[PDB]
Amino acid sequence: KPKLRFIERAPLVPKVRREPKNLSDIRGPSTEATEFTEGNFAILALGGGYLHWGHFEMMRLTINRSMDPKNMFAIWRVPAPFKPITRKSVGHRMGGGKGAIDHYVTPVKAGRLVVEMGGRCEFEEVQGFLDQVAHKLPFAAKAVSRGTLEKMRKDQEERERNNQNPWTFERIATANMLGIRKVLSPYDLTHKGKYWGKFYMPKRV
Amino acid sequence: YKTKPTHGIGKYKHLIDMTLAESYAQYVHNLCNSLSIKVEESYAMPLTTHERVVQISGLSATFAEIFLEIIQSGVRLSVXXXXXXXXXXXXXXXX
Amino acid sequence: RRTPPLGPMPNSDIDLSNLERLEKYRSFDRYRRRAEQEAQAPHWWRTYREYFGRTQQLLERKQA
Amino acid sequence: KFTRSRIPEKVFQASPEDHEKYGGDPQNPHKLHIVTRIKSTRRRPYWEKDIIKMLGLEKAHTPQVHKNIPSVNAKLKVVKHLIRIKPLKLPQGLPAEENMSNTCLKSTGELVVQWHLKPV
Amino acid sequence: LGGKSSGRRQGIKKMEGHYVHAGNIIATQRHFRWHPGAHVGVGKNKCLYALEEGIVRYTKEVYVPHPRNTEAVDLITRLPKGAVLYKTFVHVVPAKPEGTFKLVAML
RNA sequence: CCGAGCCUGGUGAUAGCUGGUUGUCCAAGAUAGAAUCUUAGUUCAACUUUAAAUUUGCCCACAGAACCAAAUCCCCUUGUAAAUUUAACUGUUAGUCCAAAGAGGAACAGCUCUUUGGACACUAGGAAAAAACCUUGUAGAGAGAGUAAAAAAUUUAACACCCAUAGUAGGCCUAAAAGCAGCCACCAAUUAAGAAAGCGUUCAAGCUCAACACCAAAAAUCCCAAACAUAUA
RNA sequence: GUUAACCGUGCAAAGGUAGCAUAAUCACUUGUUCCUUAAAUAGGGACCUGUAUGAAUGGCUCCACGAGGGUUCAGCUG
RNA sequence: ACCUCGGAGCAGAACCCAACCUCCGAGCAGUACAUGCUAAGACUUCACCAGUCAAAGCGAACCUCAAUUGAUCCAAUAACUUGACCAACGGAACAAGUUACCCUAGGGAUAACAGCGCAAUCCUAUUCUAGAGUCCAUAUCAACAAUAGGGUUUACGACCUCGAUGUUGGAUCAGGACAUCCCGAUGGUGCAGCCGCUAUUAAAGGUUCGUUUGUUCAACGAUUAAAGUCCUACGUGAUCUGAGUUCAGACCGGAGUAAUCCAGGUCGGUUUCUAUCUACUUUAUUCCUCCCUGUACGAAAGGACAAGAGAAAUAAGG
RNA sequence: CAGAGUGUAGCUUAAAAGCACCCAACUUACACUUAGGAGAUUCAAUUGACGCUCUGA
Ligand SMILES: [Mg+2]
Ligand SMILES: [Mg+2]
Ligand SMILES: [Mg+2]
Ligand SMILES: [Mg+2]
Ligand SMILES: [Mg+2]
Ligand SMILES: [Mg+2]
Ligand SMILES: [Mg+2]
Ligand SMILES: [Mg+2]
Ligand SMILES: [Mg+2]
Ligand SMILES: [Mg+2]
Ligand SMILES: [Mg+2]
Ligand SMILES: [Mg+2]
Ligand SMILES: [Mg+2]
Ligand SMILES: [Mg+2]
Ligand SMILES: [Mg+2]
Ligand SMILES: [Mg+2]
Ligand SMILES: [Mg+2]
Ligand SMILES: [Mg+2]
Ligand SMILES: [Mg+2]
Ligand SMILES: [Mg+2]
Repeated sequence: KPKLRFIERAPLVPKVRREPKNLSDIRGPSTEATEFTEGNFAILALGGGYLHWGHFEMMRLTINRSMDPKNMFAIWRVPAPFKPITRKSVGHRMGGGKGAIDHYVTPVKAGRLVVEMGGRCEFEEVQGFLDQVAHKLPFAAKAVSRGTLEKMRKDQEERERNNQNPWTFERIATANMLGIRKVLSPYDLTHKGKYWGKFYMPKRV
Repeated sequence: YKTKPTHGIGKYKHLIDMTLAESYAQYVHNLCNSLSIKVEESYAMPLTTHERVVQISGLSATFAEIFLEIIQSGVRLSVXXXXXXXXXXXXXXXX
Repeated sequence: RRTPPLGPMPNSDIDLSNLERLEKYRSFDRYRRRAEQEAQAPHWWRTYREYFGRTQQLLERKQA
Repeated sequence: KFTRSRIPEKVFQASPEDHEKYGGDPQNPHKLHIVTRIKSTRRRPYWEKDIIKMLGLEKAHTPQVHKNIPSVNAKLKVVKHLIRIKPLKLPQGLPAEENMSNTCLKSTGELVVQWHLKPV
Repeated sequence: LGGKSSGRRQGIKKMEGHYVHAGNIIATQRHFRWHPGAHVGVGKNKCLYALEEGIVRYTKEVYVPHPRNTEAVDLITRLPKGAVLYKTFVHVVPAKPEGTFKLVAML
C-alpha cells in the first residue's frame, strides 16, 4: 500500500487540557526527524511552522495525484495534528478565561523532513511535485534528495571553515564581547546566528 | 545538585490424587525457577477431579524441548500440543 | 550546565538492557549487606569518612 | 531573562598565533595591568557598574594599575568590554625613592624614570 | 476558578560550611530533598535541624530504609541484584568538645 | 435657579475630590510586598533623609544546595569601602518603552499580565523631528585640544539545429478501440529510432519528443534636501 | 397521538369566554392578499402562531367635537 | 462569574513572583486520651496579626493526615472551657431597590462620537496547478493551499480630549484617490457580424428625476452614455435642517410587590455666537439623426466601423 | 594410544571463606522468614606422578 495515508484532524481520544502556546516548539533546529529513514527524496522544512490539517490534506492529495504507483512510495514523517489551538468566540473582549479548543496542528522546526519519497526514481519527476508541495507549505521548504542534502551540508561546512571575516558570531557571543549578550537571547548561543525566530538563514554563518 | 558531577546518584526509577497433582505442580515451578524462566501464574481449577496450572512465557526450542523432557521424566500433562501420562495438571506455555 | 561525573557513577553496570532477567534481592538482608559493602568502599564524592572518620592440623581438626 | 554572563574558560587561552600577533610571552608573564575605562557604565547592568567602581575606573581614559592575578583578573573579565588593558612594561628599573617624582606613563604603556622634556 | 496559594518559603536555611548552633533549623521541605544525617534531627514537617553546635556538611550516603516501613522495603526488593539506592544527607560536624576537666581545689 | 422655598444661626459644616501654596544657594534623594466596604485612599513592610554607635560590608573559589537552559544560592582569597545596629522622622506605596524568558490575546496592538536587565521621569551629542534605541554622567570661565555614538544597500528570466523507416493495425481486452481509454509483456530489422514521453485522432491519420547522420506593485491636500559614479584613509 | 372535531394523559384555581387583532400592542415584520400610486418600508379594506390581545388595567360599536396623530380628492400657489 | 485555605504548571537548578491564566482539591476524618508540664535554639507565606519546628529538664512509657480554619469586644460558664457559610472568610453589633425629576465633587486614571494602533474579520493582487469550461489547468471560472498590499467593515485596544470637539441622515459646496460606471486609446477572446466577457493604459470631462422610506441602504417606476467604489472628524450645524436621535410629558406590550425599567413600539418636545488670527474672495464635452448604407461581415436572421455633414444637450463665458 | 592447557564442593584480583544448593515449617504456589542438612586444595617430596578439557592416530 504505497501512498500517503489519511492524516485526520485532531486525535480520536482528544485532550481536554488546554496547552499554553509554547512557541519554542517552532523555534530552533529540529531535534528529531532530521536524517533519512529509507526514503531517498524528501520535503525538507527550512523554516519552522504549525502544519494545519488542510495543509496535510493538500500534501496527501497532490502527491497521490502525481504518484507513480507501482514505482514509487510515500511516507509521512510528521505526526498527526496533536497541538490544540484555542480561539475565543468572535469579537469578545480580553479576559474571562482562555478560549475554547478550535482545532489541532503539528509543530515543525527547521531541519525536519516533512514527507519522504522512495522507489525507482526520476530526479526531475520527483522534484516537480515535491517542489510544488513545498511551495504550498506555510514555511520555507525544499524538495531534497539524499545526495543534494549531503552536498548542501558539505557546502555549509566549507563556509564555516572558509570565511575570511575574522569575527564569527559564535566567537562574539560565547566570549561575550561588547555587551552584546544584553541584546542577544540565551538561545543565540545554541543556534548561534542562523535562526532568528521560526525563520532560518542558510546563507549566513 | 544538577550542575554538580554527582547529579543522578539517587536516581532509582529506571532500575525498577489432588495432593499429588499439587506436589507435581510445585516441582515444576521449582524447576522453572532453577532454569531461569518466567513463571507468570498458577491456578486452582475445580468421583472427584483436580487441575493445576503453571503459566510460562519465553523459552527457545532446544531449551524448551529439554524442559518438556524433564517434565515428562503419576498423572497427566497438557500444553504443538504435548500430552503424556505416567488428578490433573496443565502447564500452559507462551513461547 | 551539565558536568560529567569525575569517576564512575554508581548503578551504571547493573541496569543493563533488560530488568526482568536479574535476581533482584528478594530479601532485605542481602540488600543490607550490599549497602554495608558500599559504605566500606571509598568513592569520589565526600561521603561519610571524609568529614568524620597446617594441612595436617586442619585434617586433625576435621577428624576431631 | 537577561543574566550575569559566565564565559567559558577556553575563551581565555592564548594560541601561538595570538602570541605572535601581540607582544607578550607565555613564560615571564607581565606583573601589572594598565586598565583604562574606554566605555561608559551607563546602560550596563548594575553589577558591571559596581565592578568599575571597585577597580577605581571612574574617570574614562584615566588609567589604573592593577596586579595581574586571578582575583583581579576575574573582576576585569566581568567588565572587559568596558575597558582597555595593556601590560605595564618598565624599560628602565622600577621607581626608587630618588626617582619617585620623575615618571611618565606615556602611550605604549611604559613607566619611565629619566623624564627630561629636552630632545635627544 | 481555583486556588492561589502563597509561596511556602521552604528550602535550605543553612548551607555546607555554615556554623550552626544546636536548635538551628537547617533545611525545610515537603518530602525528603535532604535526609537527617549525623547530629541532625527531623521535626513533624520533615524539617531538618541541628542537634549540636558545629558545621553543616552534605554527603551522598547509601540509603537503607527501616525494616518496619513497608513501601521502601518493597522498592528495595524490586531493585536488581547489584543496585544500591543512595540519598543526600545533612550532617553537623561538631566543633567545641562537650567536656573540659577543671581544677576545683587542692584538698 | 421647588424632587421640596427663602433668610439668619449652628457654619471656618464636610470633602479619600479639584485648584492653589509666595526670598537665595548647596547637598542626599525614585515606584520588592501587605492587609484594607480596599485598590482616586490607608496603615505596616520596602526604598529614601538626618543624627548616632559600630565592625564588617559589598566583589566573591574550591567544596556543597532530590528525586520525580540562561543562570541562582552559598562562598574563602582578592579589588575596594562601607554595611549592620540604635535614635528621630516624613514622602513614594494610580508608572512607561526597549532587550530577554514566559503567560493571555491573533505567534494583533503604542494591547494585557509576571520575572531578569536597561533606559526615562535629571544635562549633553547622535538616531531627520523623537522619552523609553546608541554615546555619555559630578557640573564654573576660555575666541584651546583628542575622541565617542554617529551618513543603508540593491537590479534581476533568449537559446538550440537536423531527421524520423520498418516485423507492428504487439497481443489480451474492447462494437472499434492501431506507440499513446486500462492491464499484462516491453521482443526486435538495418548504422540507428521507446512495443513510446507530450499534444492530437470517433478509431485511423498528422504534429512533435527520445534515436541516427551534421557539428513585482497600488491611495485619498503637493514629489520631497539639493545634488554626485573617477587626485589616493 | 388521531390543519384537525376526536382520543390518551398530565398538572391547575381558573385554565383567556365574547369581542377585537399585524394595531400607539417584544420580536419574526417590507406578515399575506383586495383597494389606492406610473412606482407605496405610507394610507384604507380583508385574513390570522396575539406564544407578548382582551373586558370598569374596562372589551367591542358609533353621533357630534378636537391648533391631537395619520391618509387623500380638487384647487391654489416662488 | 469570583472573593478564605491547600497541592501542580506558568516559575526547568537557593527562596519570591501575576492575570476574570491553566489544572486538581479543603472547609474533614481516624487513632489517642501524658493531644502532661515546661524549655535552650531556630524557621515564618515577603509588614503586623496569625503560623511552624524544637535539644535538654521535670513528669511518664518500655500521633496519622497536604487544606481541613476565623481576631477583638461581647455573650454563655462555680471554674476549666464553648460560642458565627462574622464564606464580602483581617470580620462595621444589625442595611434593599430605584431615579430620564435628579444634584455635587471629580475623571480622558474608566466608556458612546471622532481620531490614533492593530488588522481577527474584510477588500485586492500575485503564486500554485486540483477541478469546471463536448476536448482543453491560464477564452472564462476556480478548490486546497502559499506570498504580498489596502485600510471601505464589525470588532479589539484605551494613547489625546469629560474647565465638553456637538454624533445619524439630508441641503449647500465640494478637495482628493483610483481599485474606470460612463466617454477615449489598446492586448486576448469559447471575437464572423452585431452584442459580449476579460486584461493593460487613462482621473481632462461627466456620473438623472421620482414613489416608498427618519435613513444610509433597499425595492420599484421611468430614464440614461453613465447612472462608479471610496477618502476627506461617517468631508462640510461660528453655512442651513433636526426627519431621526442624546433629557424632562405621555401612552400600548412586557419586566418588576412598587418606585420604576426595556440595545420593545408610538405621539410631543428651545439648535446660542457682533469674526480678533490664518486661509481664501475673475487663470469644452457628449448624445442623436442623415449620409457612407441598408456598404463591410454573415449561408440567413441581422448587421458594422473609420472619413463626412447636420442638429441638439450640458458646462464655461458674454 | 602422542602432544598442549591446566586441576579450592556449582562459582570467585577467597584464604579451608563467602556466595550459590537441599529438607521441613509458615506459603494456592512462588517469594520472604524461622529451624535444620550436606558438601571440598587428586596425591608424594616450588618439583614429580593421578584427573579432566582440547588436538592428533
Ligand atoms: Mg474645607
Ligand atoms: Mg544631588
Ligand atoms: Mg503597554
Ligand atoms: Mg495600560
Ligand atoms: Mg409588535
Ligand atoms: Mg407622501
Ligand atoms: Mg372581569
Ligand atoms: Mg379644547
Ligand atoms: Mg516574615
Ligand atoms: Mg525530650
Ligand atoms: Mg419619562
Ligand atoms: Mg414623572
Ligand atoms: Mg456636574
Ligand atoms: Mg485615556
Ligand atoms: Mg493621560
Ligand atoms: Mg476537466
Ligand atoms: Mg488604472
Ligand atoms: Mg446655527
Ligand atoms: Mg464646523
Ligand atoms: Mg405640536
